[PDB]
Amino acid sequence: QRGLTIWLTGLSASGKSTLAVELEHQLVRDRRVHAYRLDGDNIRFGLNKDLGFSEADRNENIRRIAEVAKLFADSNSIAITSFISPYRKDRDTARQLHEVGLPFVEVYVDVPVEVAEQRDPKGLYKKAREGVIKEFTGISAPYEAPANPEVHVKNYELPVQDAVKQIIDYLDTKGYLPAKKE
Amino acid sequence: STNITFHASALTRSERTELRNQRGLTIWLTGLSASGKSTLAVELEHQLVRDRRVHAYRLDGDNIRFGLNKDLGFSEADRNENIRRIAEVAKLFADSNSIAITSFISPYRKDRDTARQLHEVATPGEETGLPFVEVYVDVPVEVAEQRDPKGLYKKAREGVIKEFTGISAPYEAPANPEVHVKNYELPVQDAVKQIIDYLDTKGYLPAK
Ligand SMILES: Nc1ncnc2c1ncn2[C@@H]1O[C@H](COP(=O)(O)OP(=O)(O)O)[C@@H](O)[C@H]1O
Ligand SMILES: Nc1ncnc2c1ncn2[C@@H]1O[C@H](COP(=O)(O)OS(=O)(=O)O)[C@@H](O)[C@H]1O
Ligand SMILES: Nc1ncnc2c1ncn2[C@@H]1O[C@H](COP(=O)(O)OS(=O)(=O)O)[C@@H](O)[C@H]1O
Repeated sequence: QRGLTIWLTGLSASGKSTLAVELEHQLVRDRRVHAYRLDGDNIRFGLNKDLGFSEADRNENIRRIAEVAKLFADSNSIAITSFISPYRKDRDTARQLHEVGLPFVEVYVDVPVEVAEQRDPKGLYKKAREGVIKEFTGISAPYEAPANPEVHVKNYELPVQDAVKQIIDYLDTKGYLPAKKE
Repeated sequence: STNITFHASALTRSERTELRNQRGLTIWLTGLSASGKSTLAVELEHQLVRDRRVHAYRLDGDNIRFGLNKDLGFSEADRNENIRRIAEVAKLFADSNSIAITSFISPYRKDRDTARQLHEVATPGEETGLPFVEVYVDVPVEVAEQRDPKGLYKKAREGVIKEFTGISAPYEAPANPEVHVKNYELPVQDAVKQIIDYLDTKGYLPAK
């Protein structure tokens, strides 16, 4: 198995983690590959527990996550990352770290702010509108959309399985996965 | 939720091994510069992958200190942070169901204890932590000094490299490591056998 990184980027509540979970599930079970998810839960309370949400801390959050994803890819696993990663320069630095190589598949999990705001599972968009949370991506901090993602998922009014199929189909056009199991 | 040890749990041997073998573990090598940690790690990975068919990945200065930890030096605070970050990365590999093998001096007992604790804790939502096997790769400093192609000990004694472990900074020897290897006047394969034999007493590996 050749490793690679599948880098999800998009607004808070765009559906990145949900997509990552289903993607990992299909990859492991249907293609028999090794995959591991890096997300807020296993990174921001551990390796990056010293970081907040200032621009500088987000630059460092992503810098570290990209180096860790590269280690997983180097280990021959598929690293699936699910972080807002709002700054294009940091995503490009992450891509270069891999390519200079290991494949880096950037997946833009795209929903308009309106859709994420109506989901608002943890009520953070409402807090951001009220000024309780400062510098909140999409409301009071920037989201720099990817210019050239390998996969662009219009992730609204869309079954998670259709979104995952879109990603797996892309990986197959590049031959990154073993043939599907019978 | 409140954690307890496997001993305190009353789970049987088959139950303990089944539960702790659901994911991976970390083999944490500690010892002086040039004590032989990375050498043992390469041979250990070779035997584990070859003879036992398990997945393992090595973390060492070459893949950590010029990437993730390129922002850190050798001050005490930077070594505390170097080890904290490595421990968290090794934990991710163990969580991913690989054997993480680390080869860092990790001179401070408090940092090795922090590394152990973050692995061993059963965090909310998981029922068990991840095993952490500390291996003291022990050689006298005189032996490490005879394994110094880059002359780091020489530079340390000359004052070119400040606070160098074993010469001008301390190495806090592990008091209770899982495995204590006296890695001199002993071929590497023998040291590795000592480590693998220990792993087998815990049942962490597929049958020989
Ligand atoms: N395709 C989808 N359609 C509608 N809701 C979704 C979809 N995918 C995820 N969600 C919902 O949106 C919320 C945010 O999803 P999540 O995966 O946690 O987002 P993110 O990781 O981008 O912050 C959740 O309540 C989730 O169940
Ligand atoms: N100011 C904030 N901006 C964006 N997300 C925030 C903020 N404060 C808390 N969060 C929470 O943290 C998650 C984003 O964390 P990351 O993906 O790690 O962000 S990133 O910008 O540094 O990539 C959101 O989904 C939300 O749960
Ligand atoms: N002051 C120093 N003390 C010990 N090793 C040093 C020092 N400066 C450079 N090194 C080099 O860095 C290696 C030790 O790096 P680490 O294992 O990452 O150290 S640790 O103390 O922070 O765990 C040594 O093998 C040596 O090549």
